[PDB]
Amino acid sequence: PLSETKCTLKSFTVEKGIYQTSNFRVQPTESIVRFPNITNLCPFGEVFNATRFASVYAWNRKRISNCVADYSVLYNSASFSTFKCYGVSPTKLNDLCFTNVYADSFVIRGDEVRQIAPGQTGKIADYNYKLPDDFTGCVIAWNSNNLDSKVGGNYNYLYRLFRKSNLKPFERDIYFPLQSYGFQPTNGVGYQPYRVVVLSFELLHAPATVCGPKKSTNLVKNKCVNFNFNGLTGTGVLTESNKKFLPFQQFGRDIADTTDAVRDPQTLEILDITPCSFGGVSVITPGTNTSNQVAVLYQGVNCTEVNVFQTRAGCLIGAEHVNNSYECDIPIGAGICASYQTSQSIIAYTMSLGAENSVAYSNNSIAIPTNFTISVTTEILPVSMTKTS
Amino acid sequence: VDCTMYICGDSTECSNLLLQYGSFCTQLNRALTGIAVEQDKNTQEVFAQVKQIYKTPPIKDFGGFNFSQILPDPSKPSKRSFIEDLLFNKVTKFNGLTVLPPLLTDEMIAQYTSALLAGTITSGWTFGAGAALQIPFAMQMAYRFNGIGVTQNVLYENQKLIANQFNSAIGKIQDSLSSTASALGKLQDVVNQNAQALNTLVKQLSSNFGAISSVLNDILSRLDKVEAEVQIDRLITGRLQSLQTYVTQQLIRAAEIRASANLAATKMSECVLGQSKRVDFCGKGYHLMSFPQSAPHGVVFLHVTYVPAQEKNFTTA
Amino acid sequence: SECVLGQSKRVDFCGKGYHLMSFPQSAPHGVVFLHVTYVPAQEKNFTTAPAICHDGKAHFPREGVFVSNGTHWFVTQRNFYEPQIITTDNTFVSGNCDVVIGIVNNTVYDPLQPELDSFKEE
Amino acid sequence: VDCTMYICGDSTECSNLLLQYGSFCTQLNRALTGIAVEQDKNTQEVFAQ
Ligand SMILES: *[C@@H]1O[C@H](CO)[C@@H](O[C@@H]2O[C@H](CO)[C@@H](O)[C@H](O)[C@H]2NC(C)=O)[C@H](O)[C@H]1NC(C)=O
Ligand SMILES: *[C@@H]1O[C@H](CO)[C@@H](O[C@@H]2O[C@H](CO)[C@@H](O)[C@H](O)[C@H]2NC(C)=O)[C@H](O)[C@H]1NC(C)=O
Ligand SMILES: *[C@@H]1O[C@H](CO)[C@@H](O[C@@H]2O[C@H](CO)[C@@H](O)[C@H](O)[C@H]2NC(C)=O)[C@H](O)[C@H]1NC(C)=O
Ligand SMILES: *[C@@H]1O[C@H](CO)[C@@H](O[C@@H]2O[C@H](CO)[C@@H](O)[C@H](O)[C@H]2NC(C)=O)[C@H](O)[C@H]1NC(C)=O
Ligand SMILES: *[C@@H]1O[C@H](CO)[C@@H](O)[C@H](O)[C@H]1NC(C)=O
Ligand SMILES: *[C@@H]1O[C@H](CO)[C@@H](O)[C@H](O)[C@H]1NC(C)=O
Ligand SMILES: *[C@@H]1O[C@H](CO)[C@@H](O)[C@H](O)[C@H]1NC(C)=O
Ligand SMILES: *[C@@H]1O[C@H](CO)[C@@H](O)[C@H](O)[C@H]1NC(C)=O
Ligand SMILES: *[C@@H]1O[C@H](CO)[C@@H](O)[C@H](O)[C@H]1NC(C)=O
Ligand SMILES: *[C@@H]1O[C@H](CO)[C@@H](O)[C@H](O)[C@H]1NC(C)=O
Ligand SMILES: *[C@@H]1O[C@H](CO)[C@@H](O)[C@H](O)[C@H]1NC(C)=O
Ligand SMILES: *[C@@H]1O[C@H](CO)[C@@H](O)[C@H](O)[C@H]1NC(C)=O
Repeated sequence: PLSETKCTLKSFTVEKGIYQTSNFRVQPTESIVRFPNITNLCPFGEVFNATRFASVYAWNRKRISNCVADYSVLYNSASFSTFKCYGVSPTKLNDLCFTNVYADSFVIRGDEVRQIAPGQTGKIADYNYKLPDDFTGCVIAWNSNNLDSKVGGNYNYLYRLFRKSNLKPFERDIYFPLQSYGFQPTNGVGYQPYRVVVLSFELLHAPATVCGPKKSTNLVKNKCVNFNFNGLTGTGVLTESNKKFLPFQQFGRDIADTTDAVRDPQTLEILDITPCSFGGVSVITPGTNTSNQVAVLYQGVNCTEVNVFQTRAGCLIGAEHVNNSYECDIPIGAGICASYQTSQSIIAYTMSLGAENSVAYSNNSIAIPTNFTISVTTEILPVSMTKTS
Repeated sequence: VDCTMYICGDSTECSNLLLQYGSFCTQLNRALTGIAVEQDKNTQEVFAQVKQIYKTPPIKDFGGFNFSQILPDPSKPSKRSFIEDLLFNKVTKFNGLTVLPPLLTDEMIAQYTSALLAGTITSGWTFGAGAALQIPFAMQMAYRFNGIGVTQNVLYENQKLIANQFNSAIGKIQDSLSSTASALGKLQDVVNQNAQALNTLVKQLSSNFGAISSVLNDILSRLDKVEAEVQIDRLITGRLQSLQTYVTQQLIRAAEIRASANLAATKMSECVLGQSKRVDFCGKGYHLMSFPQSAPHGVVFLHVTYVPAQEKNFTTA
Repeated sequence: SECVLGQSKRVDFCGKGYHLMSFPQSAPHGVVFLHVTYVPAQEKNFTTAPAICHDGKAHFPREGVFVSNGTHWFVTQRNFYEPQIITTDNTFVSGNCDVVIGIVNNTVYDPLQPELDSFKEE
Repeated sequence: VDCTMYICGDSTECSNLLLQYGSFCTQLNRALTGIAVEQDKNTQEVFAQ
């Protein structure tokens, strides 16, 4: 601790005093993860392998719920020309645990795959399919010559070159405003058909259902651990909770917008999160020019966590507690002060307010001074400071 | 405040970003600790005016005056006065926030006030100058009367009356304090403005400042490193701004409280340890004496003053 | 202004004890006041009374206190023991002496009567 | 000062962005109002003797 203060002061000599120098904080011992123990596997492998994709004229919509997903096998696959995510990382998708997923499928020109990003502008965006600004998901696309290109032009695929008003995000509607693509294997890649699938997740504000492959683990209570419930992740000590959650509630939110209670996803159990113990650490030290001894005060946390002495200000370690009061040297708090005294030790004690005295009062007695002393008292007052500019 | 704990959770990714902003997260701690120690200094200056802990004689024949309302109750756990017990009833973490206990506990303040009050009762202003010199309370009141320009005989011939009025007035204060809490507003506001500030600071953790989410753990669990720091630094900026605003407000408020404590210490010195010839400095009317009383984070002075009444005209030359 | 250019009647403003005077001294970015103050010391107890009943009239001290050294009564200034004989000019009078609590019987010396006797002799 | 009128003009687009900065506007307005009433207190304590 003494050297901790020395660094904190950027000095090799530490004058007598009490210095705040660090923060005691309990590290977690193990990591606990909980997820709803569903067995179903998600049907993603089918949306990427459908015989016929839709066209932005009537772009196709599919919804995913109640299943376990694995996006690593999809991200690493070779067929996918572009796979870019917004509001979430491609590798992380195995860590989160969602309420629902929307998969939108369509075909589009290769030149127009630049036009699908969220908040982007262009005819395929404002007239066919607009992604909003608040989009959180992944855009996926790959060239599809052998699927959606054929001799004579695959006229089956349509799009809108004009509309009387720009689209609201995720809207669909059904001179003439429509035109078909000229998908011929002879045509250049920019005009070749690209199959595009857009996955928009709904992050958890409710019981998550489309959720990652992470293995659930049996939990523990009354011990600071890392916890992860449906992707709600943090560190703290779990305990049984007396809060009466309504059946549709998943977690309790505190004044500081932090989750103080969570429902175990695989049980009706309701658990309370407590940020496991922490506090400030101060160093009660006499002048290094007098002694290298030292004592440590852990503020606001008592001694079963970190001689040892418990005080209203915190847990004091190193200093020795003695019950006889002094004009107190180093102020610890709540009447306790510390000092260094000759064995040589740091004593801690309740301060003395002053010498106890009683005036000899009576209804007929008065004391009068017979002599006097002239006293010269110093009083130093700062009048100004350096005129810095 | 553990400014690292406030700005960032218990996460190293955010701590590293916060680190390369420099010494802000130590300047704030320095300022707050300065305020914290200044509070101790203020209380010391106000109540450490007396060199010794005087205490009342066992018998209370103070010329008919009845100080039992303001002197400590011998039977109480904390040796507080009856009035002090009215004041102490009429005034009413998880993010790195902490409240350090004051150095002098409320019973220590009560001890100081009782010592001052006993010194005043048994020795007048003499203990303020040097060592206490006992004096019958009637004569002390006589000499204060003389101080306000009234021949001391007026006290002796009217002592039984002057006691009653005093004993009457000290009753009135009780009725004022027990019935109406609003009297303590001056202290309560100071408490409120502090709590209200605190309630604001923590609330600022519930805002985005432009990031994607207020909660930092979700940002970490969604964005990896390069695209995650771009958002985390937004929260760093927002929360540094909020904490700096809080510390500036606290510095100004602590300066105000420093001024108030200096005034209180001056009043204690010039009205409890003596007699103030400064008009209206200690109560309306001519000052006779003052009695200090402890209160949560404050001091209450009972100014006993002399008010002329029932005036008659006369012709003069 | 108040301690150097004058004498402060405010207690504990210009140092502990009764203020006599003050002297300023310069200091780097500051001022040091040397407060010369008067501190009483070596006190003695004395029985006392608020007034004296001599002729049935209550006598009070114009300045100071009535103090008895156990068997005799004197009038002495408040802050320094200098026992003076209780004269009709060290004191004043107000009415009958049954109105004051704690009054004490004693005689008050009058400087005129010796002159009266001297003239009667001559 | 009405910061929402100072920081942002008449547009709602700026107002919505300012809103997600939290209670900064409330804090500033509260401080300025405290100063305003403090001036009345100052005049009162001087001339209401
Ligand atoms: C009043 O006090 C002064 C000292 O404060 C006394 O003078 C001292 O007398 C002793 C006698 O042995 C000397 O040794 C000291 O040197 C003297 N001090 C000074 C400063 O001169 C004085 O006697 C006291 N007066 C009375 C009446 O007791
Ligand atoms: C001093 O005043 C207190 C009240 O302020 C007196 O206390 C009362 O005493 C009577 C007689 O025992 C009780 O019936 C009352 O209940 C007491 N009131 C309170 C509020 O305690 C006390 O008697 C007075 N003492 C003197 C010497 O006058
Ligand atoms: C109180 O003071 C008086 C006056 O000095 C003392 O009486 C004197 O005592 C001395 C001897 O100590 C004699 O020489 C004087 O003649 C006395 N004078 C008078 C007028 O009586 C008296 O002894 C003192 N009493 C106490 C208890 O100190
Ligand atoms: C002071 O002396 C006077 C007498 O000189 C005392 O007065 C007498 O008191 C008794 C008892 O009360 C009465 O019976 C007499 O009639 C009183 N005589 C006169 C002339 O008044 C008085 O009591 C004494 N007071 C003290 C405090 O000693
Ligand atoms: C489904 O699509 C994925 C992604 O291109 C592919 O790896 C997989 O082989 C497809 N399924 C079948 C049965 O071919
Ligand atoms: C899921 O967990 C519950 C405990 O709440 C258990 O009863 C159930 O059997 C588990 N699921 C399966 C498929 O076993
Ligand atoms: C304090 O330091 C000085 C200079 O190094 C040294 O002379 C002195 O002995 C030190 N104090 C003590 C108590 O050793
Ligand atoms: C901490 O202190 C409280 C009250 O003094 C006590 O109940 C508690 O048991 C202490 N800590 C532990 C771990 O026991
Ligand atoms: C301190 O208190 C304990 C009991 O609380 C007592 O036994 C001990 O004697 C006290 N200290 C001294 C020096 O007596
Ligand atoms: C006495 O003073 C009062 C003050 O209000 C005045 O009204 C009254 O007229 C005065 N007496 C005489 C006789 O003037
Ligand atoms: C004189 O006063 C002292 C206190 O300073 C006291 O102890 C002593 O008993 C008093 N003398 C008498 C005779 O009462
Ligand atoms: C002083 O107190 C005693 C206590 O026995 C009492 O007898 C006496 O009358 C009292 N006198 C005055 C003047 O207070």
